[PDB]
Amino acid sequence: TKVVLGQNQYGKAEVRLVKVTRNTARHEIQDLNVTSQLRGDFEAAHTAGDNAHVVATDTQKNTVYAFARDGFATTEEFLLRLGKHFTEGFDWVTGGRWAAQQFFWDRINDHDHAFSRNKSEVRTAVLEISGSEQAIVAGIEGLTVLKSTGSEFHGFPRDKYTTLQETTDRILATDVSARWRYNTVEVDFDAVYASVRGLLLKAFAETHSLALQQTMYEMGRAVIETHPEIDEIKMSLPNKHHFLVDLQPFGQDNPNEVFYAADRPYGLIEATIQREGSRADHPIWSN
Amino acid sequence: TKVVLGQNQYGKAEVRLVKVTRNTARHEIQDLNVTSQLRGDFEAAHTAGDNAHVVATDTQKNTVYAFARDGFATTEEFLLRLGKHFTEGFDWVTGGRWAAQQFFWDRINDHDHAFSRNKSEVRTAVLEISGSEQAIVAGIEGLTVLKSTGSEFHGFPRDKYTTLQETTDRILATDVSARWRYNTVEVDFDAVYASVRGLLLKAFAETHSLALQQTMYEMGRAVIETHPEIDEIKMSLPNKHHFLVDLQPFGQDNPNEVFYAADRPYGLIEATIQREGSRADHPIWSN
Amino acid sequence: TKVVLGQNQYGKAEVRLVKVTRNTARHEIQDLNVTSQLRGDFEAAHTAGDNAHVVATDTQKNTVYAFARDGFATTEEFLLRLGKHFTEGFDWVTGGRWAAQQFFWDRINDHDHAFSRNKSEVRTAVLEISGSEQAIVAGIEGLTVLKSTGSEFHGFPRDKYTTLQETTDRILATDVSARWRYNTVEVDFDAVYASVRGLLLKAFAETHSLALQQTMYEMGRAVIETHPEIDEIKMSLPNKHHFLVDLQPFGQDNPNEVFYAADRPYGLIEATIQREGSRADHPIWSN
Amino acid sequence: TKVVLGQNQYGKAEVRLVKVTRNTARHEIQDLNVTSQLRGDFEAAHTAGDNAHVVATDTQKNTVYAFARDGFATTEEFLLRLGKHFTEGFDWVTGGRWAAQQFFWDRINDHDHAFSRNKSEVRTAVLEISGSEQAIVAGIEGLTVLKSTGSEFHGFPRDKYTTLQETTDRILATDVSARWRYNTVEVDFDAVYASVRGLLLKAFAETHSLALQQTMYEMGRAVIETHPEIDEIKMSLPNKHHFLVDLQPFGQDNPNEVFYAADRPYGLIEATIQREGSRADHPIWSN
Ligand SMILES: O=c1[nH]c(=O)c2nn[nH]c2[nH]1
Ligand SMILES: O=c1[nH]c(=O)c2nn[nH]c2[nH]1
Ligand SMILES: O=c1[nH]c(=O)c2nn[nH]c2[nH]1
Ligand SMILES: O=c1[nH]c(=O)c2nn[nH]c2[nH]1
Repeated sequence: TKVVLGQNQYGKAEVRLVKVTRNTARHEIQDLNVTSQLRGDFEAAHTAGDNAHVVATDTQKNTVYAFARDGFATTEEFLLRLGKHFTEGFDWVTGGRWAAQQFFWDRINDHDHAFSRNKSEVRTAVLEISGSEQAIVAGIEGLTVLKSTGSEFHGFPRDKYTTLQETTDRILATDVSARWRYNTVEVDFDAVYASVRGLLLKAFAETHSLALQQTMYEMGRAVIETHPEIDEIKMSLPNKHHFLVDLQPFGQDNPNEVFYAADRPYGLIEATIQREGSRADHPIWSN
Repeated sequence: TKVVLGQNQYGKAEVRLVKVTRNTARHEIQDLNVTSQLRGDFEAAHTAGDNAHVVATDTQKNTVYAFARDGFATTEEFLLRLGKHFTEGFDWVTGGRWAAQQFFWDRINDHDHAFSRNKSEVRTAVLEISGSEQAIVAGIEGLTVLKSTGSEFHGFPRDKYTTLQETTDRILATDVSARWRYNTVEVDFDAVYASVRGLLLKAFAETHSLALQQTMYEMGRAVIETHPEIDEIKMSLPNKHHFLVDLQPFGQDNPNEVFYAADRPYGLIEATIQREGSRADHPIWSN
Repeated sequence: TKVVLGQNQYGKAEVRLVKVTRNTARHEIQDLNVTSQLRGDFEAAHTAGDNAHVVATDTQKNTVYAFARDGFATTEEFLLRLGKHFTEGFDWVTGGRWAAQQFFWDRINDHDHAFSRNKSEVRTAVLEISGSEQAIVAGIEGLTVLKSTGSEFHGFPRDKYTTLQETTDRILATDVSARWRYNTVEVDFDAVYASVRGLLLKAFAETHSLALQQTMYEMGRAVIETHPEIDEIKMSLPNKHHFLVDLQPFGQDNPNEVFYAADRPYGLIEATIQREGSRADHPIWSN
Repeated sequence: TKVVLGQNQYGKAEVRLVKVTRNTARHEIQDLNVTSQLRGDFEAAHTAGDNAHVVATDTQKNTVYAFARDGFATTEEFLLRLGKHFTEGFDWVTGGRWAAQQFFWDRINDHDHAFSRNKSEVRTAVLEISGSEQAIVAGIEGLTVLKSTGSEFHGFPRDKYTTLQETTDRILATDVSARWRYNTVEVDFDAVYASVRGLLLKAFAETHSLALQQTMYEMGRAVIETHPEIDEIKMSLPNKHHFLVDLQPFGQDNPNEVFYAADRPYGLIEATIQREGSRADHPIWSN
């Protein structure tokens, strides 16, 4: 009967940007996929078609490239400039969400302006501004890792639908997807990302696993303990199954050597590892 | 300081199920992509690696196939059965999230047991249980639509970054991605899905659009006004830009006929249309 | 010692074109993904960097839109016009390959200028010109089909590595990818495409299958037998495995009802069905 | 006219294999995506549904895992064993096509049994046996490269549809996809792959490009000149357009710094660089 406009946001999504730094003969590359969305009073825009407040998505796009011209130290700095620009520049704009993916490049044999793409991981950054407060969630994804041993899984409940055999030696493979919320913008974003990444890899590799849930916890723990600027870290880890193939039918044995890597289904272990006391329901996770 | 385990869930994702109903010569096909994750007391599993509370992801998988044997009338019904089984079947399991995608099939010339997949859209359903609380969200996705005319965009702000030219005749294309929350479990899930689908399509086509935002408001308004069982509908619509090519350099005009369909970037207009007085932020939207 | 430039071709790939026909209120849509590549004398371009013979890929792109202004009856007519233009327009250009994917759209409730995308199949066309001769291969792909019964596979040899069990009732699912070469350009492209599509569906559905190889064969024979303008048809059909799940461990039987749809690996059955006495090594299949 | 069965092949595609070598504490990882198809007399299987000659695809799959148990020095060596097995093992099987994608892994901090995926490239191998002949084509793909300068494109023809402007400084970006055919199986497969790779990257980075065509020619020539065992190298290089954004409308210049990385369309420059007098139509290039 009575309809009302609820939460809403709009902008330009996936603006691919490449910024070359060449004031010297030693060129640098910054490759981003930027998304800009504004929040505020767009009541008339939706219910009436009154675009008076609608800052064109096309215009948000231009702004991205226009700002890019000036250069940026980090992806987070670039995003902070955009968010500040749209919120302060417009009355009806009370905040928004600004995200970006960062793609890495490696010099080809230390060449000054020749590079090859490093596709082993993708860095993420998300800025959400709400009136007077703002927040930044950095992250990493697409980083596949695997232990060929040093992992077991047993002691789990056995109901009438349970057929999984316990084991003390299996492969543990997953795709590292983690995002951590900063409790301050005053952060050396590049140094932290590098450190967090190292901590994640280290924890995953050195922890004798009794379960993916356990490994993820240790991973989240190493980060929280190391960076005070980080309140919480959320991770989503798929248990990419590697089934030890049965070779007895062929007169052979399989001493944990030959595996079949199945695509689907896969186990999905997810959890938030937070700092005691820190918030437990930040609006930035609402997306 | 002190590290703590916050929110967390685990289970089996993307279990591909195909249920054939063949008690009669007229076979029926049900195609699903099912994901099952449990919520509860998994503290020890994460902190100490004690899996006494860890119902194997493999077991959740086996349960889906086992329960499929008995058949099911609707996707939502199927998910409801799994949710209650796990929550009730284990005391440390206080809830969870069970979602699925439903893929459609059409008979090959009305053949009794020969079909071809209809890929024009994908139906979704998500069930979330929190103690005694049960919430279901159904939706549609991958349904691309386009208006060759009956769409305009003008009256928007113009700053030093605005280049977009006002227009009273342009193409409006998008991928319909919608999800609505049911306020009751007693719903004719299939009838309502078809209805809502028709309402979204009808509103998209018939509304003389003055902005994607307006078309979306009308699409949702139609849904709420028609279905008492729905408290809100969320839509994420990309403005898939079709650029009218400039052929004047070659001496030809382009009477809104020849277009270049860009991939990225694209505008992304999102909004929530709800029944007045309905809950503002149900937890199911957090996932 | 002596390095040589062999086969080569270049151009613009994936030019997304949308042509709206609106001489009346009843609008029509033509959606294409065009790829144009030229062949001829480009020796100097590769060996010396002399671009005098290089009709820019950008130019080929502009040419697609420019020609699009005049409209076209079919996708094949459009490709024929392009190839002709590039081969006759440039002395050193002696040939090329012009391909296109055609995307289908359906009217939203018979609306005059609002449509929804039909993603159940994709039509393709390829034109190859070599000197004074030209050949056209049309096709369909992405059309997924499945028989819930009417399929068996037994009588295969057995060796020490064989474990597959015989069957007289299984699911037979595949993705229809078919490409047929015309032996003349004087063809009703649209009607033949609709016909072939129909013949492939009917043969797949009605043939009681003793193997995917046998089914694919009947599908090809029907095409060759029905259309004189077709010298040969090639098909690539994956055997999309649907494993009848073993429910015995859970105290249940599975009367051919519950299946697991595995992604990989999959059987891949391919063959060429030709008219007796027709070329078997046509260049168009090489590229 | 009468219908006939032309060229044909069948087998199991994309069998995902992971071979862990753990005779010592220093584990090794081989990760492949294998496809095996057979060629020979399968007339009866297609025309009659007589499967006596049909070595089950499931069986081909089993053989892959069984052979993997014995380990293999290289991907090529692995395909050769499979190929000889099926051709020599069955009188009616006269040949076939075996292919594989090899995925790379790097140790985590030189850890003995923990690794992370190097997704920056994918190695490929294809074996085709025709009687006693064994043809091997090795290749690389997914290797994205870019030059921020040292690339120009001018001197091209300006026909009635040419608007592209001449330039002496632009970004040159592509996805290195290359495949080279060995004239002998007596090859240190791993060493040549590393060399070839090095050669392709070097020629790309170090050549002052006057056109993608020129760059590609030098890449291929360096390979043909360096390795006597390679008869030819084919390359398919997309010109991934990075458009220098026009910021003048915003009162700023853009000294080759701010770019827009467009997805489609894109230039596609392909060519074959061979040893003078070598075969130019090897069957292996048709699949
Ligand atoms: O690490 C694991 N966690 C789980 O929850 C699980 N279920 N099956 N195997 C498993 N492995
Ligand atoms: O419908 C539209 N809404 C927007 O917000 C927008 N921005 N540019 N074009 C647009 N079109
Ligand atoms: O390197 C290039 N080769 C081409 O053929 C071309 N066409 N446009 N730009 C181009 N760049
Ligand atoms: O139809 C089939 N064809 C084959 O070649 C095969 N191999 N295993 N199962 C099979 N089924």
